[PDB]
Amino acid sequence: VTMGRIMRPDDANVAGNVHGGTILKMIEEAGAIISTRHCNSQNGERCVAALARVERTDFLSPMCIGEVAHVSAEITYTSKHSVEVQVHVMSENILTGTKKLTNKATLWYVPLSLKNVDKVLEVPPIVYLRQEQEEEGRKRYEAQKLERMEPEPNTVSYSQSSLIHLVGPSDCTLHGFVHGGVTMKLMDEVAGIVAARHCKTNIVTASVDAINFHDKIRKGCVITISGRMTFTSNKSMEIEVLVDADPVVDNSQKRYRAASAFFTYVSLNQEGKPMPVPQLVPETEDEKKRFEEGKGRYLQ
Amino acid sequence: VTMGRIMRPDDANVAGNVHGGTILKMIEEAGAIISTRHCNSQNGERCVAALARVERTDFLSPMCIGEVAHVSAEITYTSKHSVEVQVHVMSENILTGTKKLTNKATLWYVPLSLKNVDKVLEVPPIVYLRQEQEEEGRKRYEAQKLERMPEPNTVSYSQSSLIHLVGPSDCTLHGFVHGGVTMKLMDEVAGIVAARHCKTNIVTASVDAINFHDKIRKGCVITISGRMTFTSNKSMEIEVLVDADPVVDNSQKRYRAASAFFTYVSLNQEGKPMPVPQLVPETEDEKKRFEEGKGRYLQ
Amino acid sequence: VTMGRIMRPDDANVAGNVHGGTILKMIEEAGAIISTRHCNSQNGERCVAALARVERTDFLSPMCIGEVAHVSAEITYTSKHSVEVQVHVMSENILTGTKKLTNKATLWYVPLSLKNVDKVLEVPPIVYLRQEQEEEGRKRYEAQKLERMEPEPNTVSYSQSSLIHLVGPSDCTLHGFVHGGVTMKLMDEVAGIVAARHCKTNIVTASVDAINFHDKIRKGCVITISGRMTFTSNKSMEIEVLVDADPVVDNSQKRYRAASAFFTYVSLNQEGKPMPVPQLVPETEDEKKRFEEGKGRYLQ
Ligand SMILES: CC(C)(COP(=O)(O)OP(=O)(O)OC[C@H]1O[C@@H](n2cnc3c(N)ncnc32)[C@H](O)[C@@H]1OP(=O)(O)O)[C@@H](O)C(=O)NCCC(=O)NCCS
Ligand SMILES: CC(C)(COP(=O)(O)OP(=O)(O)OC[C@H]1O[C@@H](n2cnc3c(N)ncnc32)[C@H](O)[C@@H]1OP(=O)(O)O)[C@@H](O)C(=O)NCCC(=O)NCCS
Ligand SMILES: CC(C)(COP(=O)(O)OP(=O)(O)OC[C@H]1O[C@@H](n2cnc3c(N)ncnc32)[C@H](O)[C@@H]1OP(=O)(O)O)[C@@H](O)C(=O)NCCC(=O)NCCS
Repeated sequence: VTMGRIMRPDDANVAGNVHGGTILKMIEEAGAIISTRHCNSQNGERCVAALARVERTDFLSPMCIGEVAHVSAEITYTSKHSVEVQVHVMSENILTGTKKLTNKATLWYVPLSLKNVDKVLEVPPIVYLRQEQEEEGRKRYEAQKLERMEPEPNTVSYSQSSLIHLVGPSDCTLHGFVHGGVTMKLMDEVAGIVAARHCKTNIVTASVDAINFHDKIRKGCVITISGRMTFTSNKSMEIEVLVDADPVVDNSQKRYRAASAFFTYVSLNQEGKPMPVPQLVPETEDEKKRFEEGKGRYLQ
Repeated sequence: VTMGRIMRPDDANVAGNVHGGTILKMIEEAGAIISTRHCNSQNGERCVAALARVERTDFLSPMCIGEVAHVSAEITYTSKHSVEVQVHVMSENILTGTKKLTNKATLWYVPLSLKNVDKVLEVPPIVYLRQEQEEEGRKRYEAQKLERMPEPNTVSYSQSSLIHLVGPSDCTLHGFVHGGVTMKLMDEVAGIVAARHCKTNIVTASVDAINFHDKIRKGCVITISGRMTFTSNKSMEIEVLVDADPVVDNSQKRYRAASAFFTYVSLNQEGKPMPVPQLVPETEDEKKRFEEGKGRYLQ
Repeated sequence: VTMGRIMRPDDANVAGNVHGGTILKMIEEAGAIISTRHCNSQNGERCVAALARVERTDFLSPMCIGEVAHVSAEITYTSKHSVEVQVHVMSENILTGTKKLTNKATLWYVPLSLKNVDKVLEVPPIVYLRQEQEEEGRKRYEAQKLERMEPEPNTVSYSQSSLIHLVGPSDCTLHGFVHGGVTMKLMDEVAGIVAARHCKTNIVTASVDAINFHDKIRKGCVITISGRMTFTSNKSMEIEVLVDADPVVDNSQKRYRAASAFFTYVSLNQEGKPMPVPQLVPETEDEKKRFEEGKGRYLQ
């Protein structure tokens, strides 16, 4: 699968840097296609790939308005029930001929029966070229599968932000449920705002930390994305984003945590270089704890 | 000053009733065009009409997915610096031929120089047919100009806020936000507040007059917070407040961009307004607002 | 240069048939990229390809919500100042594996200097494999270049429709001007409505006639697209769409005709595929003239 979009002004901030989420949403659409295709290639029961996991990912070069984003997405492994997908995102400038690699990314998709909602299915095998690929896939397939068992300025409340979104039909999969990209894009929107509130300047997504997608969200759910700062290095900003879901339609289905992530953001020079960041000053018990966990995550 | 949109599923809730804000945004785009055209018809300095006021407005019939919304927008009056615009919004069903009037609406626009930001200009005269039109315009032009001088079923249970970074397609050809973009975001919030409370399908029944105090620039992050005030047996008042932070400037401080009361209705699976769970104020300010809300609801 | 993307409910009518315009816009974005790239490949003065012409084009199979549209776009010829581009559009259903060809299409782009607005430039030569390609290109490059030196139900007023659009920044190429796709999409939106009003049923774009793009439209222009029926065969509907532009700003300039086209539309069964169409009954002089010109065009 492959990639064409020319980045419009709506894909980017006022200073013309494309939003991290904008790229995240494209990556996912690519992944979602290649994987739903292949999960129906052996012609079992009809399914749809749903985004389950995304690996850490760093934004190498900025992308700008007018550049074409190229998105190539290959399947790298399968397990019994999961599909690994790696994705490369490259920015072509078509005036100067220049190219840069913006982004590598790895994703984990899982087929859900279209007939039986919530029924996981089996992922057909893929044909490799060497064993080392399958092993490297299995080691990475283990490494993820293990980790899954495990108001004052410059203060966290000053920049704290939340956003609320009613899930519409084009947010959703052909079935009632939301895309991974729709979610990831809304998360960046929030973290982005948190970051900007704090820095009081231009900002861009430098990196995103592994995400896991716990549960589905249905059409008509109103989802709330709340985001708050955790850590600051001299030149960066960690931001915890939490995503909750209320089904308003049902009295007997109670709110739940759909997903959560840490987003790192960068300030930028009017000239186009990362600048030093105003330092976050925790105050409560939990604030320093999270600031410390945030130094910890930031190292690894 | 005429139309055709056909209402897609993204224009409407899961039950297929078009969003109030979806209509509000179409009404405004119409008003914004006709008025910016006419404010450049005598060929003075180059300007852009900016939405200053919207009159009370009630949603008469529902509009549904697949129906064509027709939006006709006529200029009804001018003052020295303002433009009255009336807008009719009519829903055609194109399977059954049926038509309904969804909405009349009146809007007040004001030309701002494109060269000189913040410089109000003069609105050319329009040609009427009778004097009674101009008088009725002047009386209405005065009438506005005078008026301008967590427990379930509790307000905190349904309280909701939304935060939006103003992008380029939100804005006018200049740094500033459309009236329709704002009105649509307000309905998004009030809509959610309403739904949280009712726990059912809901639609915008009416919107009170709104006044647009100040501009909002590209790059401003705006926060729209909405909370219930009053409940009649079958309706829901919802106060929506819209604040603006320019994040870029340290020394330009937050401000209140606009505020409004939105009234919302629950609907029977069968398609009829039904009784609403009653809001129970608790604080001083909650009963005050509940009472002001009975007061507004009468008039 | 090619890609595809998954068709959301926003890409399609209530009955889930993708809009003709939706496809037209994708075709153009593809064409616009490949051609602006190549017009800067020999590294002259910096330019942007602008859509000048689109050939007749017919919609072979319908496309539905959930299907992936694949758009491949190759350069087929160049002249001194113009670029031919052919585009294939194929619909993959990713539940059933099925594929169909939806659409072939040919487009003519022309580089305009980014520094000097309105300054046409020269198109680098392309490397062919056989001469017959270049000749077939030249014959088609001539064939176009020649042709360019030339309220009662079921009545035209009943279905007549117009739409008015303020040109925003994301409608535009980086420079002040509108995309060909933006225009083509708005034209279909209107013709689509005209068709639906008349049939009183589901409808889809069956075909579109060659379009020529006379003049540019700038950011901030308000454009009016008016559409009205001309002819009806037993099973089809011709619809004339006219596109006017007012520069409301710097209004020493008067409104101008940006472009015009005839769009043919088809009614469809719930089962799907074409039904007989209520017959249009002209009434004025000009209505029968256009009804007759419409029989004439419909033959050839
Ligand atoms: C993915 C999902 C269906 C798993 O369902 P479940 O009832 O927990 O079933 P399990 O956890 O046993 O999942 C079975 C497979 O899921 C995989 N899986 C579950 N969570 C995962 C994660 N976070 N990352 C990668 N794989 C995951 C397991 O690796 C397992 O595969 P294997 O058997 O081949 O090793 C569930 O997490 C879900 O509903 N996710 C939401 C999907 C979605 O809506 N995406 C967008 C949301 S914003
Ligand atoms: C409309 C606006 C320009 C008025 O500016 P101001 O500094 O109040 O200027 P003035 O008081 O001299 O008003 C001049 C005219 O504006 C009209 N006006 C101002 N506020 C108004 C309101 N709320 N409703 C109707 N008319 C209004 C006056 O009636 C007056 O016209 P007149 O002289 O013919 O009676 C200003 O309030 C503004 O910029 N508003 C925001 C516009 C905008 O950005 N809208 C979109 C945001 S969502
Ligand atoms: C295309 C355009 C630049 C032509 O300007 P012009 O003043 O006619 O310039 P010229 O006639 O010298 O054009 C030279 C080349 O243009 C090409 N051209 C112009 N109009 C064309 C048409 N309608 N179809 C095909 N080719 C066309 C010719 O093929 C010619 O190439 P050649 O010299 O190699 O044979 C002008 O019509 C324009 O700017 N149109 C709008 C472009 C645009 O904005 N498209 C989207 C609109 S919604």
